[PDB]
Amino acid sequence: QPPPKPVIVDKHRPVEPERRFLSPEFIPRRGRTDPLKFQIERKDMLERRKVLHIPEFYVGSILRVTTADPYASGKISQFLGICIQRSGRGLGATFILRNVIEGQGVEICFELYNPRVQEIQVVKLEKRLDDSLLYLRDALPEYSTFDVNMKPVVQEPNQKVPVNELKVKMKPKPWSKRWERPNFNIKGIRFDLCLTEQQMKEAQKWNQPWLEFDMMREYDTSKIEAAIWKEIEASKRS
Amino acid sequence: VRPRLIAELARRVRALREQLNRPRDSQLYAVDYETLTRPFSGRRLPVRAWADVRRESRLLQLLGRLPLFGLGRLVTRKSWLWQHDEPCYWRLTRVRPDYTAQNLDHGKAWGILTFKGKTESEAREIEHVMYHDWRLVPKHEEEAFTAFTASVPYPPLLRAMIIAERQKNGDTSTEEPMLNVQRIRMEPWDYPAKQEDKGRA
Amino acid sequence: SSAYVDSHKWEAREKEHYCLADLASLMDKTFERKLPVSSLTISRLIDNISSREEIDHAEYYLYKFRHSPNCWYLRNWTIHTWIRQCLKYDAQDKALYTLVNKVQYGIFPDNFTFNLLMDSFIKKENYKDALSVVFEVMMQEAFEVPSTQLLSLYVLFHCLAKKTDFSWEEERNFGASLLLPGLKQKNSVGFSSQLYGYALLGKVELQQGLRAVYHNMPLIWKPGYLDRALQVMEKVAASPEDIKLCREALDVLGAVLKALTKLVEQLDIEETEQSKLPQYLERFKALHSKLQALKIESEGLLSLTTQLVKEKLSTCEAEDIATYEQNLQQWHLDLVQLIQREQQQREQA
Amino acid sequence: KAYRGGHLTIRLALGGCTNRPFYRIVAAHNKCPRDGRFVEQLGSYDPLPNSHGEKLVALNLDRIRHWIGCGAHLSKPMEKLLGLAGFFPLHPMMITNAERLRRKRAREVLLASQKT
Ligand SMILES: [Mg+2]
Repeated sequence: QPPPKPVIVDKHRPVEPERRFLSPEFIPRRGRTDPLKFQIERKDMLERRKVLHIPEFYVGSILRVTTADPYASGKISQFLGICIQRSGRGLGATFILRNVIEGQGVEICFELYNPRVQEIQVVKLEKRLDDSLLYLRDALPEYSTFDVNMKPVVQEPNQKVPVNELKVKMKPKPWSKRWERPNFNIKGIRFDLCLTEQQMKEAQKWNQPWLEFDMMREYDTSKIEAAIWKEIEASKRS
Repeated sequence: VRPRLIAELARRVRALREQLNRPRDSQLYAVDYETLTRPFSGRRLPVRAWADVRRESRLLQLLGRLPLFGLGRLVTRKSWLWQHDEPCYWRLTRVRPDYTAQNLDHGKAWGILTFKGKTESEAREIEHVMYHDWRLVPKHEEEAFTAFTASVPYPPLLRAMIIAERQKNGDTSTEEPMLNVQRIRMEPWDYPAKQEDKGRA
Repeated sequence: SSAYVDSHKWEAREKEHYCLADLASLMDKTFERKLPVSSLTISRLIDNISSREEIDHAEYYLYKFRHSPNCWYLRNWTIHTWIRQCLKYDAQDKALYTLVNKVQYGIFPDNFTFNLLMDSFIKKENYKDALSVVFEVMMQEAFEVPSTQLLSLYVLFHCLAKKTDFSWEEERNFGASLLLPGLKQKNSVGFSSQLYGYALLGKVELQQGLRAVYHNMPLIWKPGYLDRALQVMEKVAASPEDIKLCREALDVLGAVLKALTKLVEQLDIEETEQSKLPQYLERFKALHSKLQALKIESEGLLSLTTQLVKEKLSTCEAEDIATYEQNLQQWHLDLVQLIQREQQQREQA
Repeated sequence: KAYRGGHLTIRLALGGCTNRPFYRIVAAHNKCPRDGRFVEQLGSYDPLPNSHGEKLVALNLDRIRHWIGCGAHLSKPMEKLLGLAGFFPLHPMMITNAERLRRKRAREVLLASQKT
């Protein structure tokens, strides 16, 4: 006997269609330079994208990566980890992964355009309230404790991004970065428990509202991101 | 006196985990017809049943080919009808297959039975359901199938002892002492048994 | 018989109109948390289906229900909702697939519903599908039905239109199916079809032993099928009317070709059937001569006689429809109680 | 020593040095060792003949009846001894052994008559 085939169809109309999404590394930095540089590096990374898939993801997504290392069992290295940040621009763009194994916490900085990486995979796709999750170092190890054998949580092909609205407990105060300050604008931590009303009132000393109220520092992107959409479509269809 | 708690804790946890994720009916009843060894046990089957396991199928596999697993349908104990000519059957009343089974080929089911045409007024349960020794009888050829129709001396030493006893008593009692045997319900081996009494891994 | 086939009550009676996607999501959640579920969900789902891929979703969820903690219920009205939803939207491949692997899906249509199905098969004018389906009805063992006349028509037509010389599986399927329709004790057609089925079963035994006779087929173990055939022919010649067809010639051919030149299930005292073949054939010739001495036209074509059965067929269709409407109205009576039974949970909540 | 389940059983305990067994029919639990503890020393048996040639055995009839009425199963050698005594039915395996020995002896006498 052959096995049946699973089939599921849910057709709520104004949910399925999500429109577009851009990567955080196609956009350039605020600095001044000739857009020719950006165009060239962009067409190079797109000629590479024709090969490599880089499945869409965000910070707080769990990624599994296979890379061709010259020294290893089979010369291949597997690594699974939570994405802490995506840094850099152009070909040098990287993403950080972290994982605690055997009670010890390891972190990798992967270049997503290096050729020695064999392929990327998204075991889980999530978004955290904090855009950068480097406080997981001081957080409890159990938050970053992710197993390697966990299989990909299949996500529907066209849906909104799931945002887990949660908070995290942390190691006692002897930290490295002093996360309680307002310049970080982070919310996953639970300082109501991790520190006192007096210490939070002392930390709000450094509150600088004129940063976000100022209007000459931000960087409008619509123009250049539209141009990037245009060039991506062109190089794709070509 | 010093009490101890972790022992009872482990007892409770083990009982809970056992009742939770014990091996399934079909899982522990499955058999490979080539090697004749049950998985999860690594035990071989008896030589007398090797051929039955190779050729014949199981009770739930017989019952899966008809609606509701055939309530009141004629299923006979093949072993009974090979051990004797008289008809014996199972008035199956309740049925429950195991959902984890792929072909729904395992479960628990029973009802009233009959041995040598002797009915009993109790829906008591089956014996040895999971064997490959089951035969289904159709709805035709049913009535012709279901149709059906002192004492011993004591041992020599014991009777001599009783003779001396009643001689000392003073009564001659010329009759030879005997016991009742029609009362004794000498039952054949194959008369079935209860499942709740026997355990399960 | 378009009135016997179609029925507007079933399609215009007690429609639910719930969201197919919502019911699918609910059933998926319930079967992922692997707790038991009532048949009301599947029933409402099937009643709400109006599409091919929706019927496919129903197939998958019915497989899940078969492999769910509770599947014995298998309500006849639910499976008939499914049957209608399938056959009106014309999924005959799926219908046949489910009906053949009933053990995989467990559909069990009643007499009138199956007669509707086979009448649709007649209207579409297909033969091999109906043949396989009547073999599956032989598996079902449900023949105390007014569809017995339809089964007889089908078998008597297809055994003649077969054109297949040697096939052991199919020949055993025939020799086993030809008995059940004739068991209603009606006429020459009935008991002579019983006789020919006994002959076919004896042939299958002689050619591949008695094992397959009972292993994957519910049959009786008495190897003397030829003895039973001789007994039937003898009592018929002794006794009514005997409108005969020349399948006795096929019986003669089989007997003569078998008379022509490991586990031991046979008993020692009892002789071997190989060694009974000779006296089998001698007594068969004897009964042949006795019958021709005693009805012996041997020209009335058996399938042609089944159109004369169409009159009392149309007669019994009366009480067939009557019982069907009774079943419909009592379904409607006892089913509404289960709707409020589900509302009891929300009331308690 | 409280044993899990088990039951009372009259059986044989062994005494004496090697090549000189001395059996003792005695009531005890099913789980006890061979010469383990017991409840009541019931009777005795010597499988060797005396100077006169007799082989001795002693049985306590009333106490054995009391124990059987209380409930205790029997081991095959001691129930065989009881059957030989006659207080108990004779053993079917003993009947079969006797019949087999007689068949073999008849066969051997037949072989000797054929050879001679
Ligand atoms: Mg530091």
